[PDB]
Formats: sequence, C-alpha cells, structure tokens
Amino acid sequence: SLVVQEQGSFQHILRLLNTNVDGNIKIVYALTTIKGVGRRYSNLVCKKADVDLHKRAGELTQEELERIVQIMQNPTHYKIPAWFLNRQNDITDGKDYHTLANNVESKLRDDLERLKKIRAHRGIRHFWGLRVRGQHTKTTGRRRA
Amino acid sequence: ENVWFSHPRRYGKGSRQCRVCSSHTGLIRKYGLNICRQCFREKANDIGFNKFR
Amino acid sequence: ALISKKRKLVADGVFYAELNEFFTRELAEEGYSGVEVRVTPTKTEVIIRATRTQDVLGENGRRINELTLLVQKRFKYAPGTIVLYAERVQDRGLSAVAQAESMKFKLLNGLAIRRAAYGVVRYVMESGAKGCEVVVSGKLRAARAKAMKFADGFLIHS
Amino acid sequence: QHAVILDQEKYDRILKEVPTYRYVSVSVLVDRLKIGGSLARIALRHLEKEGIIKPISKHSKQAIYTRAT
Amino acid sequence: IIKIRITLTSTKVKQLENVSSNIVKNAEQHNLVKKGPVRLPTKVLKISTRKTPNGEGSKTWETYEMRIHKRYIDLEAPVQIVKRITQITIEPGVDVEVVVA
Amino acid sequence: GRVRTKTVKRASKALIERYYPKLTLDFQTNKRLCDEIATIQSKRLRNKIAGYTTHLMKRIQKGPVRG
Amino acid sequence: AVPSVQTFGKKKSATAVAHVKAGKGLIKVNGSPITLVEPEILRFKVYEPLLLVGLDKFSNIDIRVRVTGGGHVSQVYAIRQAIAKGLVAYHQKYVDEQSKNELKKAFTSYDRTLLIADSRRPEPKKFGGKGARSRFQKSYR
Amino acid sequence: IKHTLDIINVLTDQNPIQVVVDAITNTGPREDTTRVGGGGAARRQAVDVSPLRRVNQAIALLTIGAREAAFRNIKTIAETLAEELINAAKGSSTSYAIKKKDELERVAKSNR
Amino acid sequence: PGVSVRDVAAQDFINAYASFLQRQGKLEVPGYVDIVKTSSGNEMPPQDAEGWFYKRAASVARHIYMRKQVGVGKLNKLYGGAKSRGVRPYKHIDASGSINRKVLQALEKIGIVEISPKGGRRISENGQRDLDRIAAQTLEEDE
RNA sequence: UAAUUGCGAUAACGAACGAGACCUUAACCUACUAAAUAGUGGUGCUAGCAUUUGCUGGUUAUCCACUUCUUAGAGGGACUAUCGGUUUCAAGCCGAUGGAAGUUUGAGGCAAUAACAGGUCUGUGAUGCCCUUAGACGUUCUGGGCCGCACGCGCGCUACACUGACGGAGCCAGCGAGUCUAACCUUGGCCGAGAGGUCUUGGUAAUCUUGUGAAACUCCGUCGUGCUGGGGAUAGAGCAUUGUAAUUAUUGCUCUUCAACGAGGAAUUCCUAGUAAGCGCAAGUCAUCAGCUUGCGUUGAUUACGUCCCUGCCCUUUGUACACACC
Ligand SMILES: [Mg+2]
Ligand SMILES: [Mg+2]
Ligand SMILES: [Mg+2]
Ligand SMILES: [Mg+2]
Ligand SMILES: [Mg+2]
Ligand SMILES: [Mg+2]
Ligand SMILES: [Mg+2]
Ligand SMILES: [Mg+2]
Ligand SMILES: [Mg+2]
Ligand SMILES: [Mg+2]
Ligand SMILES: [Mg+2]
Ligand SMILES: [Mg+2]
Ligand SMILES: [Mg+2]
Ligand SMILES: [Mg+2]
Ligand SMILES: [Mg+2]
Ligand SMILES: [Mg+2]
Ligand SMILES: [Mg+2]
Ligand SMILES: [Mg+2]
Ligand SMILES: [Mg+2]
Ligand SMILES: [Zn+2]
Repeated sequence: SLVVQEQGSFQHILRLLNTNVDGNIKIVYALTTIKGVGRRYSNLVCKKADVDLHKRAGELTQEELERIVQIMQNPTHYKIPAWFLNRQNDITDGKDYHTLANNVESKLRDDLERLKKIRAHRGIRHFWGLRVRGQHTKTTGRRRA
Repeated sequence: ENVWFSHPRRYGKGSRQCRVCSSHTGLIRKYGLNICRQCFREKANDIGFNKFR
Repeated sequence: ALISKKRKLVADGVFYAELNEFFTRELAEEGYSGVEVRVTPTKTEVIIRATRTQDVLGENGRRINELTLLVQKRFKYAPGTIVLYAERVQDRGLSAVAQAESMKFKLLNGLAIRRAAYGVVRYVMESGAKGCEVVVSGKLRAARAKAMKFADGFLIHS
Repeated sequence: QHAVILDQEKYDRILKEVPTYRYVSVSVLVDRLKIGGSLARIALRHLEKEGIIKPISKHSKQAIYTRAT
Repeated sequence: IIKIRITLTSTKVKQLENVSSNIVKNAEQHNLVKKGPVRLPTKVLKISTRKTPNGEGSKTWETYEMRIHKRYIDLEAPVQIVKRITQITIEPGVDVEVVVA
Repeated sequence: GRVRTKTVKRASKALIERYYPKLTLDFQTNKRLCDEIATIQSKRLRNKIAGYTTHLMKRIQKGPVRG
Repeated sequence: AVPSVQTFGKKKSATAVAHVKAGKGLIKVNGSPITLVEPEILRFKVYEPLLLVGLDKFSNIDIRVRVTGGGHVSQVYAIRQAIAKGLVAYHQKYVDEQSKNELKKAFTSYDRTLLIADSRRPEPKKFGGKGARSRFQKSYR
Repeated sequence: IKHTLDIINVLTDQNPIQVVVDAITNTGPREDTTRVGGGGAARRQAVDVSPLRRVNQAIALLTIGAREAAFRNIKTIAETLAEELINAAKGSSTSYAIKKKDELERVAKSNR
Repeated sequence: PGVSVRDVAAQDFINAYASFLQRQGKLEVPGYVDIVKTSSGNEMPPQDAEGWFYKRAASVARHIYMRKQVGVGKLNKLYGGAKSRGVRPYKHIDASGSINRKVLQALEKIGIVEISPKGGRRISENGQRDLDRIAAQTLEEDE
C-alpha cells in the first residue's frame, strides 16, 4: 500500500556537509556514508527529526534535510544524551562535541599532535607508526604498505 | 613486626603454594586440594581418587 | 564445622595421605605397613599396623604417646579425640611395603644387590604368596644405570 | 545499478507484464525487469492486496505467486 | 519422642551399603513408620590433569574420579534409642551425621 | 570376530565331558545348569560358556566329534 | 474411576510423559493443542500417529503430554512416541488384541521405529581433538 | 525442498516427485572413468557405473549445480534448484548436472 | 467452548495484543525508548519504533501468564542474545534491565502483574482476565 | 580371527606374561526396594473462560495414593539366540527374523618383554658430583623485562554473504561448581543506555544460584549482489569493574574511525556414524583476563563397507660386503 506515485522530484546523489551523499539508498545509511557519523546516530537523527524512515533519499527534501543537519551540529539542545556523542569531556573546555566530516580527521590529528608534543610513549609509538595499543607486533603487523 | 621485608601477597600466585613441596607452578585448587599436579598424581591413590574411564 | 560433604570427604582423604607420609617418615625403622583411620565421632581411632610394635610401645608407651601428641598438635584436634593403636601385621611376609623397607635396610647395611634381592624374593615365595618381583634399578656396578629384574612366581599385569 | 523507485513506466510495465509469465517471485521480478528488490517486494504486497496474482505459499525468505486463474 | 534425620555418606559403595543395611535392619526390628532409605544422585568428583611431569611427549590427559554416595533416613525415636543407633552403627570411611530437625 | 578363546573352549569341553546326561539342548536351561554346577565369577563369561556348550551339544547330536 | 495409563517417549535427551485416559477425545502437549506445537514443518510428524491409525481410534481418548529436556527436534520426535506408545499401551490394556496387533503391523510397516527408541547415543569426547573422533590437525613441519 | 517442489508445480503441472525422478534418471552418468597405475602418463580407463553410484552422483551433481549457480545471485536456492531440476528433467544442455554428465561420457569414450 | 492463551497461537496473539495495547495507549513509556539497543548484545535499535515496546509488553505479559513468578534477571536472560565480539567467538549476554523493568512496572501500573512473595512478579486477576478475553477474540477471528 | 584368536598339523610336551577375560560408562527393565532434597494423579482452597460435565493454572504443613518419567542399590538381559546358506564341511563367515542392543553392542581404563644413551636435576626436604655460600648464584624490596619487531614458520579465531546480515517475537539442553572464621554461586527489589552499582535473600548444596529459559535454529519483517546494512581489524574520546598499583590500552561498556578479505598456488591435516561439521555451555588455570584445553549437550550430512598404488606395520621365505644396523 506504500507505493509512491511521485515522478519528477526524486533526485540522484546529493550533497550534505562536504560529502557525496548517495541518492538511491536509504536515508539512514546515506547519513552513514557521510563521514563522522554512523548507523545508530543516523537512525536516531532521522527519528528525532521526524523524517520518514521508510524509503530512500530522493524526496525527504530540503527543509527536513536542514532539520537533519542542524540536529547533527547541535545535538545537545534536543534531548540527545551526552554519552551518545563521540567526543565528550574534552581537551580544554569540557563541553561535549560531535566531530563531523573534516573535523573528525582534523581533531584526531590534533590530539595525536597534543600527545606527541607532551612526548608521551603513545606519541613515540604514533611517530614510529607502530601499534600504539598494547599488541604483539612480533607476528602481526607485517606488510604495512 | 619488621617493615621493608614484605610486599602484599593476598591474591594470585605466591600467596598460594603446594602443601607438599611449596611450589607455585601447576597448582590444583579444585575442592581445596592446594597441591601441585605431580604430587597429586603421586598421592591420588592414597587420597582416594581412582581412575575408571 | 559447616563444610560440604564433598570437601569434607576429600579433606579426610588428604588427612589419610598426611598420616601415611608422617608415619613413613618417622616409623621406618620398625617396618610401618599401613595406617587406617577408624573414624568414630568423639574419639577417633587410628590403627597403625607395623612389624615391631614392641618397638613402637618400646619404653612404657613413650614414643607412641609423643607421636600421639605430634599428630594431635599437627592436626589441631582437641586433646583426647584421637588415639593411636598398634598391630603386629598378620601375614607380615606378604607385605610389599615391608619388603621394600627390609631391602632398604639391607642396602643401607651394605649387602649385595643380588644377595639381598634373592633373599627378599625367596622369603616372599616361602612365606606363601603366588608371585613376586623386585626391580631395584640404578647405578649398581658402573656409571651407566641398569635394571635388574628378579621375578619368581606368577604375576598378572593388566 | 538498479531502479529502486517507480517512475510510472516501471509501474505500467509490471501491470502489463503480470500476465506474461507464470511464476511470480522477487528474483523473477528482478531478472525480468530492473527493480532493486525492495520495490519488487512492495509491488508483491500491492498485488496481493489486490490480487490478480494468487499466492501458493507466503514464507518470508521467498513468496510464490502465480496468475489469478 | 523426637523426629530427627540421619544422613550418611562415603566413597566406598559396599561398606556404605552394609552400613545402610544395618541401619534399615535396626529400624525395622524397632519400627517407627517404615522409612526405607532414600538414595541421592552419586556425586562424581572429576579431576582431569596431564600425565607428564614435564611438558614433553604426546598430549595425553587423565581423569581421576572420586565417587560420593549419600543416603538419608528419617527416624522418630526417643532419646536412648537415637543414641544406641548412633554409637552402635559405625564403620571406617562412612561419615554419618544426625540432625534434630 | 566371534572367535571363542581357550578359557571358554577348555571349560565347555570339561563340562560336556563330565556332565553329559544332565545338560540340555537349550541355552537358558544350560546356563542355569552352568550357574549351579560351576562357581564361575563372571556373568558374560558364564553366558559364553553356556553358548559354546550348546553348540557342542548340537554337534554331538549331529555326529561324533574328535575333541 | 479415571482409567488412565502413563507412558514415555525418549529420543536423545527428551522425556515426554503421556497421560492417556478415557475421555472426550482431546490431544494436548504442555497444556496446548497438538495443532500449536512449534517445530513448523514437523506438525505432520506429530500428526503421523494420530493420522496413520485413524482419528476414530482417538475419538474417545484424552492424552496430555509433559515434556522435559533436549532440543526442539528431540521434543517433537518424543511426542510422536508417546502419542503412539500411549496408544499401543491403552489398546493393550483395555481393548482387543487383534486391534492392538493390526496397529502394530501398521506402525512397523511405516515405522521410523516409533514404538522403539533410537539406541544412538552421543559418544564421549577424547583428548587431543575437539570432537569425539576427529583429532587436532598436526603439522610435521 | 518444499519451496522448490512448489516452484516445480508452478512451472509445470506435473508431479514434482516425478520431476525429481526424471531429473535423476536423465543425469545419472552412465560411464565413468577410473585410474590405472600405467608407468608414464598414469592412465585412465573407462568403466561403467553401478546404479546406486548413478543415483548418488546424480543427486550430488544437482545440488552442486544449485549451490554454485546460487552462490552470489538475487535468485534463491529454491528457484535455482527448481530450474536445474526442470532442465535436468528435460535435458536441454543447460543443466550443470547434464553438462557434467556429458563431459564424463565424452571423456570416457575418448579414454576407452 | 474453552479458551486459553495456551490454546491460541503465539505470534498471532502477540500481534493482536500489541495492537490492543496500541489502541489503548496507557503504558507511560520512558523517554529513552528510541535510544536503546534492548541489549548490549545488539548493534542496531529495533526497527518498528512505534510498537516495539508494546510488543515487549505483550510478550512479557504472556510470559508472566505462562510461568509462576519471574524477575528482571529471568527476563534479561530470555531477551538476551549472541554478542558479536569482533574476531572473538559469540557469547550469550543478557538484555537491557532498564527497559525490562520499565515495561514490568508499566504492566504493574496498568494492573496486569504484581509483586509475588519469595520474590517475584506474578499475573493479576484482571490481567489473566483480559489476556483470556483477547485470546478469545483471536480464537474467533475466523470469518 | 581384531588378536601365536582358535581349528588343526606336528621333536615336542606342559606352562607363563600380553590379547581376551576384567573394571567403568552409555544404552533396556511400565519386574524388586524405596523416596515433599525427584516427580505424577486425585482430593480440598482459590483464579480466568466457558458454563453442561470441562480446559488451563496456582497452592505448604490441604491431605491421600503411586513410582510411568527422575535417582540410585540388588538383579535380569545378548550367548552372535533361531533359521537359511557356505567352509577340510571344524574353527568360523554371510544374509534374514526376533530383539533395547547382533561392527569382540558403543566408548574408554588397565595394559607384556626389550629398549631409547627420548623428555624432566625449572614439581619434588628425590638426588651423586662440580660451582657458589655473606659487597653469595641464598632470600627479600623497588622498577623494568618475559609482550620488545625488517622478517619466516606452527596450532587456531573471525570471515569473505541472501542456505545471508539485522530487527523483533517463538523458544529448548547436558556435564558440573559454589562461603567459616571466609567472605563463594547469586535469586528478588530499586538506580543506570550500557557495563555495572546498591538493599536484601537462598544455598556447605537432587533442595538455592538453576528449568543454568545457552547458541545455532523457528516464524514474521528491513536489506539487496553494491567490498553493501558483508567483514570488524587499526585508530580517537569517554564511562565502569578487579587490584596496593593498569602507563606499552587487564578486561567490560558507549559513540566515532570502517582496513585487508571477492572461496585461497605448490602442498597438506582429520574423519566411516548420532561420526564429521556447525552451535553454544560448564570446569581448569583465575583478584581481573579465553580466541586455549578438558568435558558436556543441541542440530546433524555426504561417501567406503574396499585395496596395498603412496606412507607405514605384523608374519614367513630369500639376499646382504650392514650391527653406531640404509641416515
Ligand atoms: Mg563436535
Ligand atoms: Mg531473541
Ligand atoms: Mg560462527
Ligand atoms: Mg490442586
Ligand atoms: Mg547355522
Ligand atoms: Mg572394548
Ligand atoms: Mg625430575
Ligand atoms: Mg622483583
Ligand atoms: Mg612467552
Ligand atoms: Mg597442539
Ligand atoms: Mg535472528
Ligand atoms: Mg536441566
Ligand atoms: Mg556488520
Ligand atoms: Mg574460565
Ligand atoms: Mg595476564
Ligand atoms: Mg594455556
Ligand atoms: Mg644377492
Ligand atoms: Mg661389521
Ligand atoms: Mg645411501
Ligand atoms: Zn607439590
């Protein structure tokens, strides 16, 4: 009974936050293809923004897409719990963030550089490129390429 | 009563030894035996353990 | 007490093994053969079967009551809840632990391996067993070790 | 890459090639006509809602339909 | 006239069996109701360990078993008869415990 | 396979030697006989004795044997 | 009163205790109808006895089965036995020998032994292998 | 298997067990080829097939064909087994079962 | 002529009781129903968001009818599953005790389950009565 | 014949060890003894619906009765029984019937002589000799290391997907373990997304944890041939637990990052039925840590019922320039 009779307003791959978002896949997994955001946070974002879960990403057009993107940038104001974000109790401010498409790589490099500048053993391992978690490199880690 | 002569051994090996040879390796602690496996093999026939199958 | 029957029975087994080790260590000279824990609530009875029970109650029960005090304080019982008894071991010849003790005595004296072992095996066979064998083994004559097996009679193996 | 929405040309197609064959299934729909599976299942739901196909059996992993008569 | 429970256990089946036969015999010449013994599941104490003293050779394992057999009988007897049962019936290895309730 | 050993063969031969009139042609009766006139200590071994004894009884009725 | 018989059915670990009595003619497992057991395709496996002999011979019998142990296939293959042995035991104890016999002929003509249980038992596992016959892979090098 | 035989009924009105029997009959490999020591090129010699081995190899060919033709596809195991059974019932040089039968027969008539 | 939840099928009855609890609505669900995974052994939240809690309520009510008394530990053990630990083998991990107890006390504040001695929760009078009447309508749903 | 297992032959006769016999376990017992620490049925009290008797339940001081299922102890049962073939017509073998069981019924335990210059003095207050024995190679304390990584191998665990992943519901085991002068297995209630925390409770244990409500499966739904919702390595941030102490993350949980892998070359391992394989659970080491082992159960195929071609083994004959013996 859920056949859709729309003709023209469907669209192919689209743009959202510096990422090529696929247009003929489901909305939650297209948000997953956006970097810095996974399946569970995407599903939560769609349900909380009252966006139609059932179908693809051709319609679910602009105004709901900016509802999506603004609850992505400011999650804490709309009863998204503090532990659901990826970076909480931060470096120098203590306020909870969610890093997105470019900021995730920029800030992982930033805190790696922080630990390199404080001259941690973790920094020494990340500098040599070895396994920084406690792992046995005697037998694994071959063919780094 | 002397200080500087002991370190906390209340958990794990060291705190437990074999009651026949004061060994720390290969203890059997099932049913509170507290004996090493080799000694256990020697004294099993006197303890009461008999192999059947 | 309040101990599970599982752990109580296995602790009784460990108790029996410790008595055996104790009485082998000190009771070697008079030919200790085997102990039995005749457990009775309110004064358990510990029967020692040995060869020279005159040489356990030698001087007016002296060493038997100091062994009683030793086992008492070793196993933390109330005084008078355990007493040792002595038995001559009927059929003393047909006791493998007594034969091993006698051969240990002969080898500590300095008897020849062949002579002492033939004496032991012939003594068992004349005492009335159906088979006997002695497997003394080690550095007997030269440096390299050798096993000498003295088997007389009839022995199953399986 | 397949078509996962109906642009009404796939719709009046599947309306006109429902008598063409006999054994209706998800994979039959996918191979005869380029539908990306989920719309084929939705179309099966719509056609069993108004059945010019009739069902033989309706397990989840596979649905077996043939023509109305 | 007190209703008590007597519970015996051992590892040697035959001496446990003739302990229990003695107990049921004595209760039967001094009947209380009939109270035949109730036989519990045998507890198999399983201890598995390696044969080798060192760590060399084929990996062969061994399983020693202890068998715990445990029975109980209910008696509803006066004082001296409860006593005379509990000191007369006694054999090596079999551990017998009496509880008032 | 089911080859019978020297214990059962020797025993059954002795039984059929010195107990021919009493022993019957049936396995059940013959094993009750073996239980009563032999102090055998194994049940399966007793069944083997009786089975081979029955086999020899049938062969004796068929014809004379050398054993 | 209550002319009832108690039978059992075993597979590998499942015990199905069937109470078979003279009543209106109902057949139930775990307090629920046979038409509601959940092995999905083995609904016919349960019906097998009821069906083979014929509904007629059950039109006067109330059977209730209580089931313990073993996985789902073990559960169903045990009901089969109980609703067939309880059947055979009831026709033994109360009705004609020719009737019980011809039921035995039908059961042994079609049988997956039904009335008798399977002697196959899980053999014990041996050291040196994760399975009962299979051993660990050796290397030589 | 129930779904497969349902698909068999939908594709053709005849009995699905008759379809299975016809498929096994038409894909039993009549002539196999065995191994001979044969110092040098280690030879093979054509040998006929006992009827139970015919039936076993027939069922094995059917199921292996269904497996490999529905490993990574939209089509399910029931559909693939049903179409393989249909084409094996009417050998149309399309079943993997009858293709393996045909290559077995041609290699046997070459190696005899 | 004689109706019980044992006499009605499971899936059907569970769908119909979920639909009834949807039509009534007095369940006072917690605010974090969209957040949860229903177990730490899961990785995705439930798909049918509008009725997963009510289906859980239907299943728990049927469970309380079927058994004598169970608790949140028994419910977590039942509704748990296999946890994917990555390259390591699967294990059984218990379900979400918070939503299990929320649905339990929600059924309490309806009046379907209550506190049973020696610990536990057991089926109520009107709870057994309304589960039996909806078992009826699922029996006579036939046209 | 599985078997120097037997029939027999016979300068050998009579014996012995081993094999077998034996012991344990898994199967059968509506035959015995029993049993609120295992159950079942009825009776009372009580709850729903139908009401017309009924169906599903609950109930410890409601009793009564029983042992089919559950436990055991004592026994019985299979000995290849009967029959038909085949064999000097003997040992036996094959087929069928009956039977719970007809591959020494299945599986183990134990298991000879002679050896290896097999391993182990790091299990042993078992040890000879040598070394050391007081700024000791004794012992103890602090901190590291045993994890260190250009690489090469050996056990494995996840997988490379729709016979599937996920999401709901359905819903079933067996082997076992558990606290006393200690703090174990934990039910139940409450807080918490979760891990976990807190207040109590039961259990020294067929009673309580625990019906260990296990997982694979079953059903209905989302996905859709896309390295994709497969796969979850490598990373970053945070929250907890154990511990005196976690930094080279002990582990657990949450979010994010989402790599190789598209079924694997030469080669090579294991396996004949409830076996392989899949699936989890318990125990061991354990304060914490299983991808390991030892057991257990769940689901349960295919293909042989042979041969000596490869790898070897046993016996006999034969050849030998070998005897540390074909390396
Ligand atoms: Mg296995
Ligand atoms: Mg589940
Ligand atoms: Mg897996
Ligand atoms: Mg009642
Ligand atoms: Mg014959
Ligand atoms: Mg054997
Ligand atoms: Mg040594
Ligand atoms: Mg140190
Ligand atoms: Mg190491
Ligand atoms: Mg290995
Ligand atoms: Mg699933
Ligand atoms: Mg159980
Ligand atoms: Mg995944
Ligand atoms: Mg462990
Ligand atoms: Mg560690
Ligand atoms: Mg290890
Ligand atoms: Mg020559
Ligand atoms: Mg020479
Ligand atoms: Mg050479
Ligand atoms: Zn030791």
